[PDB]
Amino acid sequence: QYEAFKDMLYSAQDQAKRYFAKFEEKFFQTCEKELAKINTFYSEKLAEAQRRFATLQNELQSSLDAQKERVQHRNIKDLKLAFSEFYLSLILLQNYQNLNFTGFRKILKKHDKILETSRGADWRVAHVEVAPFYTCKKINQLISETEAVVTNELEPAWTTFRVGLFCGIFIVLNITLVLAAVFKLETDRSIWPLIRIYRGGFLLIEFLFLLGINTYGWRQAGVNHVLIFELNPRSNLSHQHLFEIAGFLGILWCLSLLACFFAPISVIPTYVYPLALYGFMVFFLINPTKTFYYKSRFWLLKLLFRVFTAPFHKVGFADFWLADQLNSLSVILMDLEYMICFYSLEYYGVRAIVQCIPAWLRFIQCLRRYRDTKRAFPHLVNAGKYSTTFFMVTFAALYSTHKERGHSDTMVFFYLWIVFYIISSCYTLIWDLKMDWGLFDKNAGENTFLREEIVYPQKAYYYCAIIEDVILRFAWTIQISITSTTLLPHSGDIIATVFAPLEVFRRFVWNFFRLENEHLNNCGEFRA
Amino acid sequence: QYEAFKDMLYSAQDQAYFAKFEEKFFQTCEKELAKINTFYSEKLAEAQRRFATLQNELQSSLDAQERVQHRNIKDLKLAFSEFYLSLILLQNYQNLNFTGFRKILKKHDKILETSRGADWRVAHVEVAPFYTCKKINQLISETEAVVTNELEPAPAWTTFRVGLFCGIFIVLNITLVLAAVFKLETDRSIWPLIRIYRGGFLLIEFLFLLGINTYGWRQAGVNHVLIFELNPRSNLSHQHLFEIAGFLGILWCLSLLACFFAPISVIPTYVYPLALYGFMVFFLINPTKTFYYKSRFWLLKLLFRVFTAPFHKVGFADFWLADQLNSLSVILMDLEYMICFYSLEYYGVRAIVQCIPAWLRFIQCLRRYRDTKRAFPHLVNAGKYSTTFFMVTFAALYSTHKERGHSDTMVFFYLWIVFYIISSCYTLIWDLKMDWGLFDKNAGENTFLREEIVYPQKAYYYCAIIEDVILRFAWTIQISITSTTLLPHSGDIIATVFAPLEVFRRFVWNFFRLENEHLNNCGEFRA
Repeated sequence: QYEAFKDMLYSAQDQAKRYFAKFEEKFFQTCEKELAKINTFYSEKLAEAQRRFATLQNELQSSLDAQKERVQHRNIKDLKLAFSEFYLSLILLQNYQNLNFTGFRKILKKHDKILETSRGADWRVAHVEVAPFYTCKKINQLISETEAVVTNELEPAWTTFRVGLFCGIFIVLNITLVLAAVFKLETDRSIWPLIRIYRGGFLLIEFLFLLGINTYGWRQAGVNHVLIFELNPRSNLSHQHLFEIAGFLGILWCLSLLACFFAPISVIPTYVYPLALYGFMVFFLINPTKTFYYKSRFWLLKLLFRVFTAPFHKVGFADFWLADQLNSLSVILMDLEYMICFYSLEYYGVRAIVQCIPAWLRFIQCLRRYRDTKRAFPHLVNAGKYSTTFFMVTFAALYSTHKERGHSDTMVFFYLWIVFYIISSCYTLIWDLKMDWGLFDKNAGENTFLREEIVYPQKAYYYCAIIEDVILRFAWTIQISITSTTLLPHSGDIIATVFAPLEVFRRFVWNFFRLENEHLNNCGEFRA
Repeated sequence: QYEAFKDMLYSAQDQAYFAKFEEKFFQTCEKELAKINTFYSEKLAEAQRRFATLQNELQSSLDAQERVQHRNIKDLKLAFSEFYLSLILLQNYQNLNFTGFRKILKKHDKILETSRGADWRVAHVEVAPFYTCKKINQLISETEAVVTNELEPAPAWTTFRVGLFCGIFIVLNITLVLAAVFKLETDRSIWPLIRIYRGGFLLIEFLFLLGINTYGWRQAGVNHVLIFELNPRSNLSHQHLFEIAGFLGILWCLSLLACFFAPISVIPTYVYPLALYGFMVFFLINPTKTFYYKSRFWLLKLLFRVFTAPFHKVGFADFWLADQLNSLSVILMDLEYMICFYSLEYYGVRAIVQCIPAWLRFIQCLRRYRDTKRAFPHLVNAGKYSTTFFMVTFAALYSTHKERGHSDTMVFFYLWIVFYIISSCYTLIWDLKMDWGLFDKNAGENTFLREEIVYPQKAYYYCAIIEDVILRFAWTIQISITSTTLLPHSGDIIATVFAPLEVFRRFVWNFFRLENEHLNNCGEFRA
């Protein structure tokens, strides 16, 4: 009785220590009574489902044994419907469990807000979270069993229109960019090596686009990203939303660049359009209003705030995901730093530290994880894996310094860098192929060099992904070292650019496989 | 028990006598019909009792109209919400069982190769109370109205295509505007060529507006599908018209941009419009079975029928397309100008080719008179459309005599002006009285409207009326001048800026005429 709970809370508030205290026992007693009712009704129906499952399975087994004609054919059709309706019941009970749990959580939160007390959350954790109706996973077990048995034995418009709009405008504007740059760029001076470094928000845009594709892939394959990301099922962000938002940012970026090449109103200088774009982006993200996906924007901002101060807060799954995401999205941070730099002016070493900061964040997050769980494995291995990049980049910078300046110790540091370009790459590759993806499983015979259970349709996906990741991991390390400007005056600003999109591509594939593994296996002990 | 009847039929076929089985089959059919009829009635009676109770509770709650009252309103909202669901379930029960009797009985006919199943359906099922009883719909409507007053699908892929084409089209239009404004360093005779090739653009604008017509018709309640008799089960939703229009738009914009810019020099400037007008017809005339082969084939058949109207019977679709082509004469003039110019680079047959849609429509009306023999409202209509003939002829004669300078130019000017006014008046009154049905005597509350009204706000009628009044004058003057009286340079611009306005006029005219044809049978095309 959620609504009547709310009515009681409002009546107590309006009818207002002894008064509040006496009211406190009453609602808890009401909460206890409702909890028992839900617990009882849950247990009875759950028991009924188990009996029905047994009866259906025996009937299915008996029908199959005779099969191993018309009377049999009708029975199979009858059985399929019986499991179909039965499957619906399990979902209903499965939904039943969530709604009551949500109501308890939400209503007890309101009592806390109204009475400005923490007793509600305490009662929730003491009673509701431990209640059999919530702690009983047999509903999921039954659902999975029914799905497997059936599969084996028996067998918004406006948003989409907006997505189409933005995608079409983006493609046409992109063709416009290509034509203009090829033809209407009558500037032989140092113009490429500036816009070429404004390849910032572009990487962000394509990253969002690939993220939308990731969402679609997880949805279609079956991996439920909503549970692992601790997102509520009632406000899920379909891949269409990511697509439209990516298209919108793309339109903004492309209008900015196109204006930059051409000559809009002369009163406006050419060096403000990138500033306008990047200011509009940040304002849109930090829009304090309640429009334009305020829920999702607030959630993302809270995630970022937690992530950038990882050592203090507990590490959730989203924390780890965003940290690894930013790990490959370092070039964006480097570009932002360079932005600030030459605008303030137009290795003092800030380059390297800003480049490696994502690695620092992930490493310290892993340290916090280890401190909280207090188990060396696998956390210490991650600490080493993410500190190797620190060591590699610092050695790269020092080698650059000595080689340019002239010190004969340059060779030693060259050797150091080349070894840390392998002893680092190898750890990354082996980890992504063994734990984050879980492949090379001993207990996998039919799937060859895969895991025992597979979700995605064709194994060719896994086989090609392995080799592409192998070839591109070394590219990540070499590119991140190069961006530390070893010397590479002019051939480096181009290779880093042409590889950053490849980095995001690798992150796209890695997202697929990491979430697949987590959905099937635990690897990272983040649940339970 | 549909599956049971199917099994009985299959067993009878396999065990094949038939006369005895037919008696058993129909007897079982009757028993099920009685069961369905009885269950429907008691549920319907229960629903009627529930509605009165809830309505009584709502009225009592409304009459007293704090927390107690607020609680009741929420409960009543829920009570009506669940109550509404019950009617839908009962409505579906009615729909499903009737379908089952219909689909089972046809199987009985097919399997036994007899027509007795359809006869039994008509005799028993189609007269059963559970089917004829419309009280379910009345209760549904009453509940909807009560809730709203007192208490308060296109495929994804096609929608995405519509969005993509719309975005590309808007960007291309922006690009053309900027290019013409800035990068047009040609002060020679270029405007009076692309301007007069403002053709297929008019067709695309018409298609876009027609998609809007489809959307509005579907939303209002007017069923364009029945009155167009276009494969009732099938349908071309407004999304499809939108996407096809967007595709033609992308083609048109690309062609004009190429003409403005300088693509590969080997290809000359004068061929891109040829390419566009060839591609459009090829897509329209494609023999293959893709890219809307059904709809394109239907449109081709309609065009062939209408262009040879005097031989064929006149259905509504012929009428509608003839009236559409009446307004879209500018495209025909543009096509004629294109053919003549490409052949050469008042013979002024342009006048004929301009009036020929009127010839089509007028002879079609005559056919509608020879097959029904009732003059009004046809002969009058024939005169309406022959006014176009006479007006254009007088305009051409006046042009010729002004060029020659005979001492009769002023008198012919006066005569052509008088005939202009009379033709405009007659077409206006015809549009306002018959094609729309407004100024109905039996309409008191609706003021100068028809007795019933479909569209939500009368304001749209009250405005479109004056829009038509002011724009019919424009159509007549545009067609008159388009006969190039003298108007050396001041004419080709007004015709161009008015042709889209003509399409807009025809758009609103389509709204109103189909709205009228639904309610009334002013166009005697049914029954």
